[PDB]
Amino acid sequence: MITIKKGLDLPIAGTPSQVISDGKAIKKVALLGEEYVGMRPTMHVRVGDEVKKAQILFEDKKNPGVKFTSPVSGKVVEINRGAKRVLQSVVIEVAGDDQVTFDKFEANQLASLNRDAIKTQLVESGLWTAFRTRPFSKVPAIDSTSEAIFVTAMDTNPLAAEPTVVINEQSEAFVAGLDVLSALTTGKVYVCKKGTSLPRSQQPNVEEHVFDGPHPAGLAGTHMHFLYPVSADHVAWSINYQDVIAVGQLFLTGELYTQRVVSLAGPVVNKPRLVRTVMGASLEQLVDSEIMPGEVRIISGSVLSGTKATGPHAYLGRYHLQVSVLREGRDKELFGWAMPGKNKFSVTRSFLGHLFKGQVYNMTTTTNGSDRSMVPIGNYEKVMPLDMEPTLLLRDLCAGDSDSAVRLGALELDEEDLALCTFVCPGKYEYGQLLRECLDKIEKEG
Amino acid sequence: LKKFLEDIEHHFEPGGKHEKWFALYEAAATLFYTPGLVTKRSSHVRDSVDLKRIMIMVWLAVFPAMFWGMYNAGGQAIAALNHLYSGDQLAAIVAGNWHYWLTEMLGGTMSSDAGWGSKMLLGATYFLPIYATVFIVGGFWEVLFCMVRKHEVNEGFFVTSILFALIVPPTLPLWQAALGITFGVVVAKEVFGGTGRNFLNPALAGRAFLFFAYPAQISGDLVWTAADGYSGATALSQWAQGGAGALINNATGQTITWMDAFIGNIPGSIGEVSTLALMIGAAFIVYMGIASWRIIGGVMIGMILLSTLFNVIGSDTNAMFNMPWHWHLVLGGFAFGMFFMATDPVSASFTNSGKWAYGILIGVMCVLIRVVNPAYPEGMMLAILFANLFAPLFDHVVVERNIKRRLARYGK
Amino acid sequence: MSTIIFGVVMFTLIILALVLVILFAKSKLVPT
Amino acid sequence: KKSVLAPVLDNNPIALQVLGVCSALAVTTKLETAFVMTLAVMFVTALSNFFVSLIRNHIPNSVRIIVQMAIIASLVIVVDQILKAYLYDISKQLSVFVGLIITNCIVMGRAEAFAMKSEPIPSFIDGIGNGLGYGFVLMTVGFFRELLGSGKLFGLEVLPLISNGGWYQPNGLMLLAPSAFFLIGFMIWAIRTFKPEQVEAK
Amino acid sequence: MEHYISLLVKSIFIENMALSFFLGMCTFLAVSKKVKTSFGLGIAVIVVLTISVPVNNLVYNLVLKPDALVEGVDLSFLNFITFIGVIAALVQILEMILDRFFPPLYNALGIFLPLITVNCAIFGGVSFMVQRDYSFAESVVYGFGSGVGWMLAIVALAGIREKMKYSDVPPGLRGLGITFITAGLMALGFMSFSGVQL
Amino acid sequence: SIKKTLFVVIALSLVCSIIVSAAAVGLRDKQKENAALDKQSKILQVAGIEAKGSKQIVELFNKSIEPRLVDFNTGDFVEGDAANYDQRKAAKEASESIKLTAEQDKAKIQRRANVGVVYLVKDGDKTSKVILPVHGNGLWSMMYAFVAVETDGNTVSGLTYYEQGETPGLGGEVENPAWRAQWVGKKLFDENHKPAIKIVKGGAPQGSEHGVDGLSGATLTSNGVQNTFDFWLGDMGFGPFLTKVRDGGL
Ligand SMILES: Cc1cc2nc3c(=O)[nH]c(=O)nc-3n(C[C@H](O)[C@H](O)[C@H](O)CO)c2cc1C
Ligand SMILES: COC1=C(OC)C(=O)C(CC=C(C)C)=C(C)C1=O
Ligand code: FES
Repeated sequence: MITIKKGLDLPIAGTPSQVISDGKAIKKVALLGEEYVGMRPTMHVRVGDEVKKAQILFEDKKNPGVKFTSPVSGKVVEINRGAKRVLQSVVIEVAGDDQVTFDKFEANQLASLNRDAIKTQLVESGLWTAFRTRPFSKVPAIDSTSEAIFVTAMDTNPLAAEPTVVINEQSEAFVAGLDVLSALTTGKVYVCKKGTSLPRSQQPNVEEHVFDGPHPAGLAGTHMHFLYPVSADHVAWSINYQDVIAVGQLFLTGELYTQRVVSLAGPVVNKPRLVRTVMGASLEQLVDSEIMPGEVRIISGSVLSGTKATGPHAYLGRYHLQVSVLREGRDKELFGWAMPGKNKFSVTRSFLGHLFKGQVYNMTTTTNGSDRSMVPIGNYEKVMPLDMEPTLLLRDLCAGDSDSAVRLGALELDEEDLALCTFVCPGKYEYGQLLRECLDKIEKEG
Repeated sequence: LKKFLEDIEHHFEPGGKHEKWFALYEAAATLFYTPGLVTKRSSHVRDSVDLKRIMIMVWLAVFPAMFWGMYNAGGQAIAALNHLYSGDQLAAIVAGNWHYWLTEMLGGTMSSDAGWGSKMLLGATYFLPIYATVFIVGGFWEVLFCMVRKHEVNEGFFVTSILFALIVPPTLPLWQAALGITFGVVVAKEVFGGTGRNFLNPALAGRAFLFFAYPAQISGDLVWTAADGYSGATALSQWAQGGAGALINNATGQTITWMDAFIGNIPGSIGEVSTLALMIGAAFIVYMGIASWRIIGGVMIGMILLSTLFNVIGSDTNAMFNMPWHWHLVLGGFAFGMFFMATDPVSASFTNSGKWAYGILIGVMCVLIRVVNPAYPEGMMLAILFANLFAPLFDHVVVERNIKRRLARYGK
Repeated sequence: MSTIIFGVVMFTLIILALVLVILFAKSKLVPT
Repeated sequence: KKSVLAPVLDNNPIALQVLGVCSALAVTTKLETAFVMTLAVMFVTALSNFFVSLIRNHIPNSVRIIVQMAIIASLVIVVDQILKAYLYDISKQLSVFVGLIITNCIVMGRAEAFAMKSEPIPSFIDGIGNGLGYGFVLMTVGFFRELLGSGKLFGLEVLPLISNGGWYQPNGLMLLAPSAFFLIGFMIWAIRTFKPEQVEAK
Repeated sequence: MEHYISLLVKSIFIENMALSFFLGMCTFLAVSKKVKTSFGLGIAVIVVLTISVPVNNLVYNLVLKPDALVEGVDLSFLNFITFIGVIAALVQILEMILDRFFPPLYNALGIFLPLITVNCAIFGGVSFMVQRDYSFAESVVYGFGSGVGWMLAIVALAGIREKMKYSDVPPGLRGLGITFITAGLMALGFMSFSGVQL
Repeated sequence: SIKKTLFVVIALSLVCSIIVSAAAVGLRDKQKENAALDKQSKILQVAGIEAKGSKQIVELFNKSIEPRLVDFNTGDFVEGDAANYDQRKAAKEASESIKLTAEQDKAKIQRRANVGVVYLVKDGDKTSKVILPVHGNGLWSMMYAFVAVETDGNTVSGLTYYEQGETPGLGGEVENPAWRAQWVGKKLFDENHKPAIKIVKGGAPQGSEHGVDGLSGATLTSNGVQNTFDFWLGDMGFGPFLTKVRDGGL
């Protein structure tokens, strides 16, 4: 067991009820083009074309051979593009049940499958995009291998769904997916979980490691730092538990499995709960009739690291397993910065809120201040559990010094790994965007 | 108020007739009301703490020291005046100095039986003009630099101005105070880009300017008690002359006990005398997590070790060798610098290991300058400025060790 | 004028010794 | 003519080339030492460039530095002997920095970069020009340091000191080294404000 | 050992060559961009200064000082040419030695030797040694201590300038101008030792 | 190559050496007189003699001032080349100086030359004043002064600090003419012939034979001045010499 001490669990009101229920009927889904790092799409579809389930929609120029396939069967209704014609989303209206089928095997022979056969089926089905590399959080090249595949069987994000409930419903698919991963990896498979019991694979190279503590104990970046440190020459892959279930269903039934269980939660959700949905489901339709009145922000993913689901981005992300809804915090308070703050949450002890340990907060999207320079009062060290110097690493990101950031461990990090640093920053810096710019510069010169 | 700020907002936005004053407008509008801004990217929620509250807590943490300092400055001045003059001679002195007859005009008294109200009022007449001059002159430089570079005025000047005003003699001329704050704000802070981008403590850099440019008004036996014609040494100077037995308050004829120095019944800088008042203020900001207890712990470790070493070595000529650690704590500006000036996060080290070394260096340097430097009775300002130069070096040592661990895959 | 003659000789000899040392060092160290 | 005035502002040795800094900090406490040091550097630099260019076609490359420093040191020795004989008071104030003219980066910088590849007469002009730019900084820094630190210019009282029944309190820091760093830095800020082409890129 | 230890501490902090005598500022301000580059240059200054000062002390006492060779003959006017000549020779010899037998040392120290061949810090230290009339043992301690103090100052400046990657210096002061101000603020801190009669 | 290299080096060295040697030897005599005239001008100033031109300084110094060697231990004159004696250099040599103990070293000089040099200011053929060079450690550096004493051996005729490194506003006031004027008329010794000159902190009484006002805000430098006169008027300094002077010497 690995115990995490440094970190922060946000006590935001509206925690989901850990019971799975049927969601709203979803009439259209989409694939977000901006959520894939370094993806340059070559469109294989046009508006009005009818696509089958698991049919390729667009291909990646910078990552040859990777296919992004439709999650449902229907008709392409719109191809949203933004500044510089960047692919925002490809929206498909659900109509029909046509699909593309693949080879199916038995649970006994899954661990003995050839690696090239496994890669071929994953790439063709479009499920290869579930893997993300570390560093750079990109979809792995189809001809590359990894000695470490990390399964995120836990989630410490605020308002996150409990993985135990979902995995117990799909125990056979979860174990089958682990066997496929065991044959796929050249090294080991790290199933990172909490102390709760989970279905176990019988393969000797699949190892369960227990992580305890607050956020970010559940992030794949934390798990890699403590089990398989990553660098330029040591690349690891990560995949979440629900995608592992999809891998098991793919090799057991020969059909792409696009069902998802997402937690719908937040202060303005009337009944926070787990709802069954589909990949890329429209968040406008999913959240319909679920929210209290007023101006609210719908977030694909967690409040700490998620996409503002508005307009062409109002669809469930590829790697997101929750939907968060918050009020927009536009209120101006007279001397609000000088108030005692009985209902204000902070990592510091400058407010009366910390004196009430059992308090939950109706957090809004307010910034709680203006943008300023960094003044290191030591907040970053209280939420960073990795063996890094957070303050000096963050200054390098602000300064744009990519070479120094790499030496300080920027290659081991993702945007979500710096979400807590962004949260507790007195200067209101957004370190996720700064890190990605540094990572993009590193890849460009490599 | 809120409606007026919203209505005039368009005047200071680009294209308005008051665009060049946009920096001033945001400094005032955001002062009263929160900006009311929502997040734009990931981490859609934010911590409630911001720079304004951090700076205002430190600014409030020195209020107990400020109020006692005005009370102590008046008490020292009144006691010395009645020690020197009496009757008509005292009346002539009161009429000849505007500090004295302003106190008597506002209902106060300069007599030996003056209450705490008169003593604090007399101290106020010496401190408020200094604080007003420092605030106005320093604020002009802060606004001018922000207007030229087209940036919003970052917080932190309220802390700098009040700390600078509390570390100067009560008799400091106003024009020197204007020059001192100008050097600290412009040369030490603004040419580097403002708050969070400098390496040297701005308030102590301004005090170092006055220390070396005009040493006659910031040292000696004529500047620490605000009584005209009164010459009196302080505890650090007296101990350097004759040790513990020389601690005698000539204004009253009583020996300076340890409790007198701890409470703050001694002459010196305005806001440094009361160690108890500084402890109360420091406890609040240390508990809030604003001030670093690692730096404070390091300063105490450095002071205790080196002072004990001097006591063990001993000296038959230098009386400063036999001063214990607890006398070092309650004398001079050691407590003020340790609690509110060594803890400046921008000037200090950025690593926890570096903070311990940063604090130890300050504590060692302060005792060293007190003992083995005969020119200066105190060295807290010099110790902190010296340690600001090596604060980045401590961080470099720490990170290089961290990089070596990373290159070994943390032991794989 | 003994001081002048001594100054002229020592000035030349000091420089000559330095030049010869550098030339000898360069010939015995720098590869060719 | 332009070669004479070019190293004054466009190509200043101290403000741009970062040469000759050591003497600029030390000797600028007074105008008399700053003026004498200006003439000495200008005298040595011009003659060293002139003599080096004369023998530039015969200097062995193995001992090139030794040959150059033999000329530079010899000129400085003569300057030192003359200063002791006719300006003994100023020479005593200059202390070791009279000898440090040999190691002044301006003297060797121009001898190697220019005198080795130029005719003697242009080399003499180049040495005079760089001395003027070096002296321009020294006199400008020396003016403020002496006026604000003593109220005097060349020893002549301009601001009556309070100690002598006047009204001006001299600034002690102007007589201390840190003021020389500040004045030069702000002087560079002024030069590059009117000469934006000299601004270093970020 | 107290006399030598006192001299060593005096040459490092009390009389730091860079921030109390301000010699070698040209390389001090220029090469201080990076800590590792400054650290390499500082070691090279230590080695040259630790060798040059004792050698010039032997030359001055045996040859150049009055009544050294012939009574009544004073050759002290040859001090300037002799001191720089020795320094210029030893620095070049070290380049020929390090580049030949110790390629790792040539990368670590040899690449910085041409910069400090005629640097003011070496010549100033020799001149101060002659003025103070040190012995041979004191020359070794003074030479080593002066280099360590010089190395300490430039490395400290290098760490400050690396920290200043986050600064927002105005364009007019960017580069050389802000470096002068930085070194001036460092001089203030080192004045803490002024007045210590060690 | 080698022949050309050596020929150029030798020819260059010879030309440079001849110019350097000629300049050093030709100017040497003028160099040493400049050092002398600098100190001679200072001694004339403290003695109260007006001299402006360099020639005027030389003629007045030869006419009015006669340097003489004095042995500190015995107080008697010693025959020697007084005009060329270097007391500072003799103080640093073990064979011509004594190391002082902690009790004796009041002025913190750590050494004292065996024989010093005094300057007898003579008006014609009769000595009128004696110039005593004294030095003592200040706050920042050693401070060197000339004190002019009347033929009675007790009355100070003038004081002049000619080499000090104290702070100009605090400690550098030893060169202030107003402060120097206070020393005129003061008595060095009491009726018991003990050293009795006192630097009074906070200002000496206006009517005082031994009190001199201390430097304002410069107690440490004032202590250095007080220690300087305590040592040099004691038995280790000009004590025995001034005892013989007041008995009817000179
Ligand atoms: C705990 C704390 C201590 C501070 N101490 C000082 C100080 O001693 N002097 C000062 O000028 N500013 C001080 N500041 C304000 C500010 O952080 C400082 O001026 C930075 O150097 C601005 O870049 C302090 C701020 C905090 C939060
Ligand atoms: C305490 O925090 C602070 C402010 O508001 C709370 C300020 O307005 C300002 C701005 C002040 C002026 C004079 C523009 C500063 C500097 C500050 O530190
Ligand atoms: S002038 Fe001294 S190192 Fe260049």
